[PDB]
Amino acid sequence: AQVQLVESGGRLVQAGDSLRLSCAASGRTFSTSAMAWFRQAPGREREFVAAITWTVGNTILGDSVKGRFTISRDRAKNTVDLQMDNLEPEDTAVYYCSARSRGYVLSVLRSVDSYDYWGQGTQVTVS
Amino acid sequence: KGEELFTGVVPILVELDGDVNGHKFSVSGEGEGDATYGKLTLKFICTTGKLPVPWPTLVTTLVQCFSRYPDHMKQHDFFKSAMPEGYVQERTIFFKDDGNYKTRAEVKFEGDTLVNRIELKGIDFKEDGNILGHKLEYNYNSHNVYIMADKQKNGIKVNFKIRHNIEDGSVQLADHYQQNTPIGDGPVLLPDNHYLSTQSALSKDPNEKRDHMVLLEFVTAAGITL
Repeated sequence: AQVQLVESGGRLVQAGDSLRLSCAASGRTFSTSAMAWFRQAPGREREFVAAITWTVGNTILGDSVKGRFTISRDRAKNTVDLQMDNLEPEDTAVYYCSARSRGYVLSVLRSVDSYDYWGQGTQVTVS
Repeated sequence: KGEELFTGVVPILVELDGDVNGHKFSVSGEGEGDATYGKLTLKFICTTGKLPVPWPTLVTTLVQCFSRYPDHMKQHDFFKSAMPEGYVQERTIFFKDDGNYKTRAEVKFEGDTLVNRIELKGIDFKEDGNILGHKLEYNYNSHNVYIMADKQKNGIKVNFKIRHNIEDGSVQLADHYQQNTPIGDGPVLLPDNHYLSTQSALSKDPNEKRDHMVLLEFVTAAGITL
């Protein structure tokens, strides 16, 4: 509504490759308090991947990508990036970026229901 | 991303400072590249008088960011991904039964212009060999340039062998070993193994009195089915 999110970067790679995704936020970006990445594989629910707090840049990584993925953001450019290293076939999914403006305690950032705006997604395939 | 800087015709400048067996020389070049077609058009001048080596031996040293990468391969184009900040390109070139060239170049944008600045040192050449004896034909052949990723250096390793035709009908091989590394710290693209199909044609400007080379090049990436 107030914020539009456009993901980019998805493509087909092979197991072991690296791939970087990005999302550009626009509209009423002054209010952003956190952004996150989720992913939806075939037949699975949307799964939490990573979140970043907007002012300080504190990061939260999901257990299944912890140690291989890195989330970062640029406040001046209103972007958030997901660096994915050592990819695996199980990482194949549509990757969605989300944004929140309400304040929060950290525990809620893992939940798909905690975000106010969502992008259309970008397809990642790992052979 | 740097690929967007190559969607049209891009002006090029080249500068080379060389020293081969103690013979010092300088070359300047200018022209334009069009990576949409994979095409380069350049004219080079020896600004110090007579070039002390044959012009064909300098072709590889004198901008692979102008290669055409087909749509299905654009994620493997390291060269453009390093732009505008640029890359360092270093080579050792072994001329069979003769000396070697060592080169270090920086390739980067200065505004709208793609600049290639090079230092070259050659040693161990035979004073009566094909190079210092100017026995190479003034022409060039087609070659495949093999590229692989070098993850530890966040760049690429490149290898190929140039066939230089000699006036007596023989061929002089030049074994090329090449490394490219980004100058900046921004994200770059590390490729799967592939090659550049490269073609070059050398000519003269009949109105140019200085020692010079007109060069046209067509380069397209290949080797990945999809």
